[PDB]
Amino acid sequence: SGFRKMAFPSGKVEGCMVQVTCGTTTLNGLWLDDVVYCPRHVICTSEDMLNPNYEDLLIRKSNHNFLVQAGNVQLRVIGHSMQNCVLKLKVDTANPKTPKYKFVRIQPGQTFSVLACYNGSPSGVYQCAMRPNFTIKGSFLNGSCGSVGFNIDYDCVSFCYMHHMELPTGVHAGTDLEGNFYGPFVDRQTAQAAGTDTTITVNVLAWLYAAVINGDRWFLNRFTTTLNDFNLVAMKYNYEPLTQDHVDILGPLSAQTGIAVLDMCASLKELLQNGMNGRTILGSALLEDEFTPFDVVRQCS
Amino acid sequence: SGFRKMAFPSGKVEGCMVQVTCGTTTLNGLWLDDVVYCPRHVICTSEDMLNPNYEDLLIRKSNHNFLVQAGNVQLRVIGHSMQNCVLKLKVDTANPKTPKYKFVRIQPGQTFSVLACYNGSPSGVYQCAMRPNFTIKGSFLNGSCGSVGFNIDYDCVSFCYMHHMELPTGVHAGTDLEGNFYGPFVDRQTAQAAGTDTTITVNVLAWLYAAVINGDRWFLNRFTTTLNDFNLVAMKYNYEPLTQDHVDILGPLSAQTGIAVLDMCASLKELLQNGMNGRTILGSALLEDEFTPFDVVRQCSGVTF
Ligand SMILES: *CCC(=O)N(C(=O)[C@@H]1CCOc2ccc(Cl)cc21)c1cncc2ccccc12
Ligand SMILES: *CCC(=O)N(C(=O)[C@@H]1CCOc2ccc(Cl)cc21)c1cncc2ccccc12
Ligand SMILES: [Ca+2]
Ligand SMILES: [Cl-]
Ligand SMILES: [Cl-]
Ligand SMILES: [Cl-]
Ligand SMILES: [Cl-]
Ligand SMILES: [Cl-]
Repeated sequence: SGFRKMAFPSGKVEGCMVQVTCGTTTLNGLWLDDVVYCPRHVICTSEDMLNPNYEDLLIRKSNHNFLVQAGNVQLRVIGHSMQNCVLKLKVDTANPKTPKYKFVRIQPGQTFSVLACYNGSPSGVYQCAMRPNFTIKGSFLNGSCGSVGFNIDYDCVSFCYMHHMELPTGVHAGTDLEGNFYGPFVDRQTAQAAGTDTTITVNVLAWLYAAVINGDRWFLNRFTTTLNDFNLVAMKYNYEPLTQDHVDILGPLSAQTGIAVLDMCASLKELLQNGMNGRTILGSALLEDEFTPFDVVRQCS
Repeated sequence: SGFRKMAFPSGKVEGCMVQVTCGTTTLNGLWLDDVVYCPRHVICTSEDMLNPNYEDLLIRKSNHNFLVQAGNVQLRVIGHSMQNCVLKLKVDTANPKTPKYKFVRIQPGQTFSVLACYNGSPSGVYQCAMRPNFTIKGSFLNGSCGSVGFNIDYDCVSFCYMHHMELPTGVHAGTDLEGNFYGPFVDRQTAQAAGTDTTITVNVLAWLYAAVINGDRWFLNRFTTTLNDFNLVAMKYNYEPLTQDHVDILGPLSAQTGIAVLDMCASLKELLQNGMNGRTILGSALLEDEFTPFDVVRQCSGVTF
């Protein structure tokens, strides 16, 4: 019993964290096989960041301009190339601690663990969700750039995020491991703002099912709703629309607890209407949206 | 910016997790040097748990009755002894991945990371606090016994907890790595209940400082309180007393934000007698007490391991 926000064991990722230096800029890199991946803005000065021409800045660099440090061992850079917003530094040594891995691009609502690093040294691990506005509500200071988000579903590390920047509201923006940003963001100091952040409805429903599995039933009601009526209400609370795909995703949890998805949708409608009235659901006074249907089945069952 | 419940990197501990089997019972073990540590109830059947005589159960077991498995390699048990509620299995191979470590017993209110394992395989890491009633609000299923709690001090892993059991309310009980339980619990299938819990006051204050560092300042007020007046109010709301030691420990955060500890206590006093009034602090509608003053400083300054 118990329901906690849990991150994946970070060991497989810690063995990949290296320090990358280019001139005066120092950030984190992901050393997999003989390649170190890091944000391409490592080649920029603060006076280049407004309108950087990365192709132009990179062509002026040689391998000896990149200092890669794995622990106390300096790695020799034998090549450098750019793929979208990620710099790929070819090194002379394959990482012996390279886990079984793949690069995955995730969708909003998906969750992942973040190993926050500074100077190639892991400092902490936390669990995150990709917000519907493509930002992550992380905990990142200056120097955390290059820290990665991942999932470890059996033996294989799926790298899904690389941290690049913090937006003026304190939220974070980054790319998949192929350097493509999540969201309408660019790696430049130009005025950028996240879209209105909404609640991940499917995740709140999943967490309400996790509450029923752990014994909590106070919020249940004898109502059902249509998918359309639910969405009209949920949208008024800044909740993401629930699609038929989301309803199908909640099927296993619906079958396990004996509560139809649209019946649980009516409980959610009521919770948004009344608040919790001094009660908690799984030790929380707010509706949690950073547990996917998959995380609920993995943690509870 | 950002404030998350963050656990220490679990890598140094993952390299120590092994599977321990005794008959039909299978749980997790901590392999450090040539010793595997695990709950002593691994020797018990479901009937033995009713009233176990662990010396009697242990004297009947030989080394080959314990199957230790490190990944896909079976470790040969060359000795077995018991220290309090922990079984120590001597093995023929020293763990090459043994980190720099020490065994520490923590005090209630102190926090640590838990590497939840099943069949010697780590499945997740989470942060938690030793509640003042000596339970941990963990996330543990059957087969999680032997999962450990730890902190990291630079390169040293301080093992502070080993999971043993779940109480009827869903909360968890375990021991330090010397087998001494945290709290008035025993390793036996019998009626046991946690005492009424309290809020870790110094940790709530630390989290209020973390909110201030992050730009959440609505709860700040012009007022201050005496340490004695604050405690009279805290006692009323099942909040742990704030000692002068706690006030000193919050000093660096008090200096960084420019808010005196007793100035922040008047905010906390108001939060108890008035609530949050529909507002949140760091995205939370409740006062968080599972971040110590050290966790706040560590997270907000970027300390690495
Ligand atoms: C690695 C630090 C860093 O670069 N951060 C930034 O957000 C940069 C600051 C200037 O603006 C900027 C524009 C584009 C890009 Cl891609 C990067 C930056 C950074 C990242 N995470 C958290 C941070 C907290 C505080 C300062 C800087 C942060
Ligand atoms: C590792 C499984 C286990 O033994 N757990 C227990 O709590 C035991 C169940 C029977 O009663 C009992 C009495 C005393 C002791 Cl020391 C242990 C037990 C176990 C541990 N954590 C979470 C669990 C969840 C569900 C079932 C069993 C759990
Ligand atoms: Ca191992
Ligand atoms: Cl681009
Ligand atoms: Cl609206
Ligand atoms: Cl909450
Ligand atoms: Cl919410
Ligand atoms: Cl108490």
